[PDB]
Amino acid sequence: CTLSAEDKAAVERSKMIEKQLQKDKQVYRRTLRLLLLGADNSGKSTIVKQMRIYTSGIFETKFQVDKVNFHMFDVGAQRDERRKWIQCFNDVTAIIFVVDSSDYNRLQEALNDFKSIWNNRWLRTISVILFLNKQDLLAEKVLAGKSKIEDYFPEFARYTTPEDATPEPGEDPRVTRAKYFIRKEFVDISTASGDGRHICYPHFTCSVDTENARRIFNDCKDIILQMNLREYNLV
Amino acid sequence: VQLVESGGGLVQPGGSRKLSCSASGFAFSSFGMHWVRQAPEKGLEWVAYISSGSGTIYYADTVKGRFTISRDDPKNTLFLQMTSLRSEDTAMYYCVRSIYYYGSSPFDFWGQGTTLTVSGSADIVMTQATSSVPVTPGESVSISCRSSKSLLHSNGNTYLYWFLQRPGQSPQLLIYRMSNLASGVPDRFSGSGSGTAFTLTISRLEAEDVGVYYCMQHLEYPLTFGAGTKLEL
Amino acid sequence: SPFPLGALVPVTAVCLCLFVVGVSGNVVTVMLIGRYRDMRTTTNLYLGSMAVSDLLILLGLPFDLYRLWRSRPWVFGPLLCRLSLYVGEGCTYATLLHMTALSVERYLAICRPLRARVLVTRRRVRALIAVLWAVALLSAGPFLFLVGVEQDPEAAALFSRECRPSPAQLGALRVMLWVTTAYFFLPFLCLSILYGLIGRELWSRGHRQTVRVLLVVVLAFIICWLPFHVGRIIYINTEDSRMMYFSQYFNIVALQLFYLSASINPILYNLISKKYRAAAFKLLL
Amino acid sequence: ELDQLRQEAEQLKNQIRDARKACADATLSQITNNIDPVGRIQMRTRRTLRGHLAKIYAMHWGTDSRLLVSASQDGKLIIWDSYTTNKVHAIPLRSSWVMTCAYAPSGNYVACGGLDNICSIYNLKTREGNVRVSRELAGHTGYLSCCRFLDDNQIVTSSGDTTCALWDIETGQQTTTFTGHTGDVMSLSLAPDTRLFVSGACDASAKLWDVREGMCRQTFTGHESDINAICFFPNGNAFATGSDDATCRLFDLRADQELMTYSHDNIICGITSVSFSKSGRLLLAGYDDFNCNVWDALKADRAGVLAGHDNRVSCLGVTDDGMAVATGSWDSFLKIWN
Amino acid sequence: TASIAQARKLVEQLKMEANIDRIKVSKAAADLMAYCEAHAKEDPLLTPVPASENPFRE
Ligand SMILES: CC[C@H]1OC(=O)[C@H](C)[C@@H](O[C@H]2C[C@@](C)(OC)[C@@H](O)[C@H](C)O2)[C@H](C)[C@@H](O[C@@H]2O[C@H](C)C[C@H](N(C)C)[C@H]2O)[C@](C)(O)C[C@@H](C)CN(C)[C@H](C)[C@@H](O)[C@]1(C)O
Ligand SMILES: CC(C)CCC[C@@H](C)[C@H]1CC[C@H]2[C@@H]3CC=C4C[C@@H](O)CC[C@]4(C)[C@H]3CC[C@]12C
Ligand SMILES: CC(C)CCC[C@@H](C)[C@H]1CC[C@H]2[C@@H]3CC=C4C[C@@H](O)CC[C@]4(C)[C@H]3CC[C@]12C
Repeated sequence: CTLSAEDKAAVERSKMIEKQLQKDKQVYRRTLRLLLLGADNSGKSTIVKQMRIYTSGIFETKFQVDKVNFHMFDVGAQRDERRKWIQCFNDVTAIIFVVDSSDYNRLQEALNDFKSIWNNRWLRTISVILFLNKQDLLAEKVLAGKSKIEDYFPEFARYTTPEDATPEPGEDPRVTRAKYFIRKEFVDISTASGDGRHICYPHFTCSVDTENARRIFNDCKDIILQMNLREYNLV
Repeated sequence: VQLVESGGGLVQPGGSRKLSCSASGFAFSSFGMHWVRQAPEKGLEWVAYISSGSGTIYYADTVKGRFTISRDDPKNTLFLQMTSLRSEDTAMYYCVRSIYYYGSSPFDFWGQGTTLTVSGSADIVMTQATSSVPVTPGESVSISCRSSKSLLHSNGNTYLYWFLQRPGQSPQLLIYRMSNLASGVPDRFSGSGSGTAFTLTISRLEAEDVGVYYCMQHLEYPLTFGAGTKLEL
Repeated sequence: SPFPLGALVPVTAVCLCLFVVGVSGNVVTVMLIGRYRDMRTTTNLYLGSMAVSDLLILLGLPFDLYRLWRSRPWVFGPLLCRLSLYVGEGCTYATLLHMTALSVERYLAICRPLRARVLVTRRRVRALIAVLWAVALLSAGPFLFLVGVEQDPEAAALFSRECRPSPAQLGALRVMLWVTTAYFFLPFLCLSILYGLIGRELWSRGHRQTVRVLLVVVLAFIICWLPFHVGRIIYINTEDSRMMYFSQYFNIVALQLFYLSASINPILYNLISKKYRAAAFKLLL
Repeated sequence: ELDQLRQEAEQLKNQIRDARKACADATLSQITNNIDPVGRIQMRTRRTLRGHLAKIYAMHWGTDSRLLVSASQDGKLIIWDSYTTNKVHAIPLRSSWVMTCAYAPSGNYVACGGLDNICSIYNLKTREGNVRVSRELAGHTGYLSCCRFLDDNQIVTSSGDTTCALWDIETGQQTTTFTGHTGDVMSLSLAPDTRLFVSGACDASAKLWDVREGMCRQTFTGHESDINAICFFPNGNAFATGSDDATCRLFDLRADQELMTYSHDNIICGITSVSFSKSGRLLLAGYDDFNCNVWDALKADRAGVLAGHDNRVSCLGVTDDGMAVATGSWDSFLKIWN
Repeated sequence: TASIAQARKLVEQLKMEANIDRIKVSKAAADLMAYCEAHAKEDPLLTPVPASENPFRE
């Protein structure tokens, strides 16, 4: 009414920009965001290289499984301190934490890092997918019987293999025991103080495995299913 | 930024010819397009306007309905389909580009112009009484114009545009809203006004200033121009 | 009324208790939705809409109790009657349609793959809530004129008569009540299948409890809405005064069950979610 | 030698502390006790700016009080006309994660930074009419937390590597480097004259820097937690600081010590942004409780609360004319209050 | 070595921090109060302005 010609033209330009914003909104809500965290020794680079064969900061990696688009964001150049820039990474579907199962010397620091991620104020809601990489190295070390887990971890002497766990075919009992104890070490921390708003999905992976993307897809499916079960008054 | 136009030749009354306008060097989609006719030994008149995205299209009263405007963004070109040609339509048609946003400079770039040789209401009336104003280089010059209706709006902007067409050259924008100098315009040029009468002052005259100066209003889309005052050397 | 007082007073007691429970639950739900913005999610919008619908229904209970106690005085005004047997029926249809919408929403949320998951917008929710409440207030429109007439209007005539369809309209009243049978089988087929399909997906900690809740909800829906539509039809065929007495009995039972429906719907759909329980505890504290 | 250096540093710290304690002859609370109460400063949401898809993270007013530039994690810089709420420009960003935005005083450029470690300067006055990435300044080994325009050519940035850099935009090199902070430099504020500025970092410290000399003239360690926001008093002789301690603090450059602490028992969260009114008597602070607080600078009394936000208030900014204030929250809404 | 070099940087920066003129806190407070009083009228937030003057909401 009161608006003049140029004001109406500017309003039309604003409507066009809003239409573009809605177009981008469709894709943004369609895309699934993941935060790839892992130690330097952890084989995060190997997984990143595997994905895309189907002073820069954030390194993205886009892949597709069953027509679902997954952006995976890796933080390389950010300073060692993590308390501040984790804030920008909330609202992510999943935090893919990659841990080196071969090296038991640095597994305590890995547990502390996982605990810091788990008990963060800003990441309490988000779920974490734990990939224990280098299972082959774990088996080689365990069956070479030269590096003993008991040396680094005391309680390993008392721990017994859970009968509930299903051993894999063609796997020695020692490898099964070691891997499942390393899993339980993280699961004990995850279960305690979680309160049910976020869940962990440990998985045993190897260097050049091809099932990583489908494992991630299944974990994301489970996470979204739980999120819906809460947001739709089903729980 | 260059807008080159083609598709204008000898036509007879009642014919239908299409003018094409090809842009290069700027986002054609974002900008809106205008068609401006200069009849031989006459002033400027506005033909048609298409907004960015084709969400708003307007035509002049004289060619209301008869002429059509359509844009093909993928090819970065604009068209103008003529119907029921008349002897009054003979003129040089130019393409102007206008992006409309706060702090924009509409009617910024003008096209060279295609010649065409064939064979009002509640519209602000712009008057430039002085047909010729002879002046010498180095002296200051003044051009005065007026409007039947006040060009000021509640928003607070005076919708007056000062353009200059040089001998054998396309028109250019000097002032876009009564006070602001367009990109690439010497600081000599300056504009002032109150809402009913407006003045354009050139501090010192040079050899690239000579030409016909036109004033246009933009309060209502039936955009109107003035006879234009010719500055002589 | 054609009831022993020893059997009428008890129904009044149970009806008043159900009134209190349902009204309290639904005002609590509406207040929780309004007070906190975090509670205004897609599902909770439908929940609050059907809480408004429920409450508009339970507000019709006092008049039902009056008609139970008052055989045919009906001292209140005629258009009061008509709006009363119209807003009630519109709210009932709105509640059923909103339940169907909830079942569809849950099936789309849980069963559909991540590839084809719906981009839920507050526009479509705020659109279907206001379209479904129209398919209800327009599908209850026939009752607005068909019935609500004091068939019969002298001190003896002061008693007059009560609302009921004079024989003429009854021709099209029956015609309308049979169309309403749709409102039973459209939700029933959905809730039975969709949730059941969801039941499979979740049955392929808390998943078993969710399946139990879904099963309880569908069974309650059955035992609460089949009776209503069973007795509406038993009523449109009654020609024997004796079996018309039986019809009166069948429908005093159906009405108390339908007000149960109203009171248990908030519990079933809201009290089971952790968000609603947390909101209730926060409101109390 | 090293032990001698440490002992000398301790002695110098003791000397500075003694000087600061000596300078404190009177307290502002006592001095301004007779000053009239500010009253109940109540504000209303005049306009709500919508269109962003994710959490708004940065904002900045231009020289004129009609244009805002807001940044969202979805990867967009949107320029809004406050008077009419119109999206003048919608600039996509190569890096989705954006944590800082700037508007040049002349208005010819807009800056954008974040975890990408690159400050992107975009030109809005292009002849082609489409916003372009005029410059992409790299070199910082940490995320950019703030960036402000001194002029069209010089831009100051603060990175997560515990440093700040003065960039000549045309040449795209670090003309001057400011180092000495122990933590990420979250907050930056330029003085009105642009000769001096203040940087607040995560080590519970703020530092006064001179652009030309390139030294941290003064250090302030009043807060007990990380400093997430810093703003300059309008006069240029003091600055307000908001930290994770949940308390705002006033530090005057001339006396070289704190001059007031603003804290309430009802607040336990951190402070996201801090700004001053034109006179400097109304300290506006954004909080993680989805609420914003207007304190009285000279008397430390809560004058008002702006509670019209659904998520963390992440950005706060007062106009040059001071007529309105703008708040950006993680709820994806940029709201104007007055 | 590098440790002693960083230490000698810290000492010199503290030294530059300690050789600076310091005014009395009372003078700073008086200056701040005078600045606020002088420009108190200017601020629309502290001093509500008429509706016409403010751009938003008439
Ligand atoms: C001959 C007059 C009779 O009055 C009627 O005919 C009413 C218009 C009748 O209504 C008629 C007409 C109609 C269309 O309902 C409005 C029909 O569905 C029912 C069966 O009968 C009422 C409103 C029915 O109560 C309505 O029952 C609907 C099934 C649901 C509705 N809801 C809003 C809760 C509820 O108010 C009810 C089930 O009869 C109520 C029941 C508890 C009490 N009755 C036993 C009394 C004594 C009546 O028999 C009556 C006063 O003697
Ligand atoms: C397509 C995505 C966005 C999901 C939304 C589906 C909506 C639009 C559709 C699916 C099936 C539809 C229902 C199908 C049948 C009926 C009965 C009739 O009385 C109209 C309402 C109602 C109850 C419809 C409401 C709208 C509905 C729920
Ligand atoms: C005939 C009479 C008694 C029926 C009156 C029913 C009233 C209460 C109904 C009809 C339309 C309804 C609205 C329709 C849609 C919505 C959108 C939703 O996001 C909030 C509830 C809201 C705003 C409803 C509120 C209740 C409402 C106003």
